[PDB]
Amino acid sequence: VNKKTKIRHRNELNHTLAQLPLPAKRVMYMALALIDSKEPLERGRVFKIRAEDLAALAKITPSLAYRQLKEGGKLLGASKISLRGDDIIALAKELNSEELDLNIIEWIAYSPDEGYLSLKFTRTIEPYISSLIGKKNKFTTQLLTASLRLSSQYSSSLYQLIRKHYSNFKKKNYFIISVDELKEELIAYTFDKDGNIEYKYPDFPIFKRDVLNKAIAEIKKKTEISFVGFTVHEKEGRKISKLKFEFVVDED
DNA sequence: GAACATGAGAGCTTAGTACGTCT
DNA sequence: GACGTACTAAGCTCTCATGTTCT
Repeated sequence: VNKKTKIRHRNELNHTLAQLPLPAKRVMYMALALIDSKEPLERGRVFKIRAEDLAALAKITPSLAYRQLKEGGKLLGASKISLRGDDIIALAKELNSEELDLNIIEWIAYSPDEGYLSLKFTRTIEPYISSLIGKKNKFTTQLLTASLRLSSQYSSSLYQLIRKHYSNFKKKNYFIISVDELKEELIAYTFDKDGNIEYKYPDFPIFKRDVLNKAIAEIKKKTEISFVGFTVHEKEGRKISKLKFEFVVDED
């Protein structure tokens, strides 16, 4: 509601959001837009989400919004909370003979002639939006309208990460991160039938070009984040190990 | 040489459009 | 409005290719 709206969730939830296909992502943020982040949820609480509002907010033709809503709804239905793994120690305790379920969604339905979707969260997810207001750094806040406009898995993830690291509330913010921790943050990876990781742009200069730049481009182009740059932070002999990202944000 | 920065693009998937339709 | 259809732009992942520097 309105265009300077903010959504807020526990840091522990970032990875789950990053995993979501763009459409589900979209419906998820809309749902959060509807939430007073500081209070509990009525538990038996239903969220109508309207393609109309999506469209207006994401600057997308309504036709698409209808599609994306319906589809995002399906996908969200399937989606689970991605927890790893001592972070699961937290959750278990927080939430306390019955079982642990990691679905984001308890119930969901599009209304085919009616231009909207309805939705109900599971108790599990609740602690990730009902959120005793300190300590400030347990949380990520972002701008709903930026979140919605992004249209790239990498773009979004980067935007979130940056936001996650937006502590100062004044001019120049920055952070250090390792290439792989980044790739993990961006979901620039896969697996397959063997267990372990498989990174997506194995040789950096190609990664930098096909992911980091394109990404940085679009953020600058579609968001409040005014400047974003990054530099090699530490040696690594010849190879590249850690980047320092800097960024300023428009308070407008 | 082993690491980077660049770029054109192949081949294939997804995000987006215009536009007709019908109370 | 709330689509469905039919098409285009844009996005993804990896590969050839031309060149530069590191330390």
